[PDB]
Amino acid sequence: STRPLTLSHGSLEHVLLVPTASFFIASQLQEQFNKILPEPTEGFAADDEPTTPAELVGKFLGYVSSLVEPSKVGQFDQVLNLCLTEFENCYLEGNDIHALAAKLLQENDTTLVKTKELIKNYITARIMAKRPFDKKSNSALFRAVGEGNAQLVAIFGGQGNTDDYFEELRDLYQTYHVLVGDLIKFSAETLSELIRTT
Amino acid sequence: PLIKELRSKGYPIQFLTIGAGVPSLEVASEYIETLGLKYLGLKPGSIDAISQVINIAKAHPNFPIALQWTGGRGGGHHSFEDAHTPMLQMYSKIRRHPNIMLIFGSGFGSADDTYPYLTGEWSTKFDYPPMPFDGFLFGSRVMIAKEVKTSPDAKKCIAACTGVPDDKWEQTYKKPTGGIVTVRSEMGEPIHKIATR
Amino acid sequence: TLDINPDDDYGFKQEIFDVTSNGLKKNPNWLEEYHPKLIKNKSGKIFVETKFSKLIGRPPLLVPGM
Amino acid sequence: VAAQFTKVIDEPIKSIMDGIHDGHIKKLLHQYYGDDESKIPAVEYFGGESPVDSEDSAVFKATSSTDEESWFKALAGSEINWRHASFLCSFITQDKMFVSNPIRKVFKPSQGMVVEISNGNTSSKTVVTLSEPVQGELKPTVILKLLKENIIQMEMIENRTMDGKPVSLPLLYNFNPDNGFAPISEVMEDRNQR
Ligand SMILES: Cc1cc2nc3c(=O)[nH]c(=O)nc-3n(C[C@H](O)[C@H](O)[C@H](O)COP(=O)(O)O)c2cc1C
Repeated sequence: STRPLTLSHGSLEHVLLVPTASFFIASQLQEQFNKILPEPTEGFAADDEPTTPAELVGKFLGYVSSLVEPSKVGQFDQVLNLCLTEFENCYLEGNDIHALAAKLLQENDTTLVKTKELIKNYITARIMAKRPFDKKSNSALFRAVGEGNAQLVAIFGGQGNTDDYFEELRDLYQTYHVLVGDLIKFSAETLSELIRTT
Repeated sequence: PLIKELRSKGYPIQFLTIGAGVPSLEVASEYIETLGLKYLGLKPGSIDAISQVINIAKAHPNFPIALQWTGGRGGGHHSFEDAHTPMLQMYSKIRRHPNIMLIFGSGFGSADDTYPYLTGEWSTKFDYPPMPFDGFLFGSRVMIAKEVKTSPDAKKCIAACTGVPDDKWEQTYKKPTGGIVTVRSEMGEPIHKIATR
Repeated sequence: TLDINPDDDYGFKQEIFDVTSNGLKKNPNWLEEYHPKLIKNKSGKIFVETKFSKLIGRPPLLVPGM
Repeated sequence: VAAQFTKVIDEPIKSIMDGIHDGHIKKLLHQYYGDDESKIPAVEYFGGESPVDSEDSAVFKATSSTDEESWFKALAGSEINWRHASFLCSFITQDKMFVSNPIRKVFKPSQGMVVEISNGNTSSKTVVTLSEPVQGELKPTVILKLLKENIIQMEMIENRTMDGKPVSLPLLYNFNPDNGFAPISEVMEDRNQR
């Protein structure tokens, strides 16, 4: 049996069906979360307030992921696993998080920065929940190349393209920290070592 | 008014072509909806006019529009434009909108000379990918037909004009070229006429 | 980049991941879309089939208003 | 430029235009069909396909939502024959005039309407049959079909008569498939008599 826990932010909200065996812990997190986000601003035109039900449960997973130890089986694990499975089955109908993020740009009025946040929150969560990406995703483009109805080529640019390339590296480190973090960090160690030896 | 009135009685007016310019969105909108026409014809001169045709087509995406493309090398009132260059620039944007039936004209006569445009392989010359057209228009070519009212002696006068390949049409601003010259009308528009005395 | 092309000429990341048929989008090869074709009637009259003749039901040649 | 092809005086306009059109067929056959007319796909009538876009016994129940185009596409079916022309052909021909398609107006979908198509995979014998509510109980009201080989009968039925027995108005149309653009034309002899 599940107890309705209304994650809300002024106007809009999302009804989360929490198993009553773990309502004690989830009501705790409803409280803490509900103060830290700001107050509504008529159409949600500010840069810390979610403009859709989807972003709201995004913000939530973000908060909950920050409180989890990635080794230690902490108090807030079984909460996170069941906030994802709500997020997946409601807003993410088999499709990937990036598809969702696109819908939200053209249908609603969310900014880029707002939906990169949503992307981070989901992807961060999945790794903190010990539910990694090991499934061969049924991406259309790759079902097609498997069959022979597509041929792919990868191309890599060089210089001349942008004034500040480095903001592209910044935006990679923020948003995909959990996937790329150890490559960025192995890069720097390698470059630092290459300076000292040269 | 006369078309609306005639179309409402059921007179067989399949289409209306608007020569010499392209209407504004709100006038074309009136011509599309209000008149009982299967399709509208537009004859743009410049790249800017080809854009104004695309905007009419975006705004009524179920209605067929025949973009009748004619270069400066055509008979009667003519633009200054090449026939090829503007198409190579715009063909891609025209084909985005699938209610534009894209029709070439200016300089055609036989099958042989117009086949490259049907096949698409005309744009292979200028190292673009093949780029084919939906139909052709023949003005000049048809003016010595049996059933046109053009006077027996003016048909002899036409047949005597040798004419000139595409590369040389632009000499008609200076002097007779294939027995043909440009000449300002009362408005100041150019016109290609047979260089009689 | 993630973003939205209005003209839909090219795609962004979405396409790589998308699972629906909005992931496999093909740009038009003009030579194949607008290939001219032949077609017959019951009466065995051959036509040149283009986007334009398909509509008007007559050959894709027109005499303009002179 | 066009002056280098103007050479033959008083050539009939048929012979010029046919000369170009046949010249294309000649060339298009040799490239893409290997000089073989058998490989040209045949249709009944060629025309009236806006540039924007196999079940025998079917039944279509219109609701107050049903989209008109989805609805008319379904009745016409896939094959290009009289039924295709009957339901998609934008208008028809009376003498020389071009009246809105009546067959399309009658079958314009609204709640309660029920079409049944019998022998849909053999045009010769096909019979579309609209049924509506008439005094609670649901009865046939319209019947499209072929009589003779190029006549479309659209029997419009009245069920509310003097003596209960129903009364039919046979509206006849010619189907001429050599006029691809408007292949349907109303038979106007004795129309007012009928
Ligand atoms: C004698 C003559 C009269 C024309 N009259 C008109 C006209 O009244 N309105 C118009 O829009 N175009 C007119 N045009 C242009 C044709 O419609 C068309 O653009 C041109 O004939 C095609 O070029 P071509 O003559 O080289 O085949 C005329 C062309 C000629 C040769």
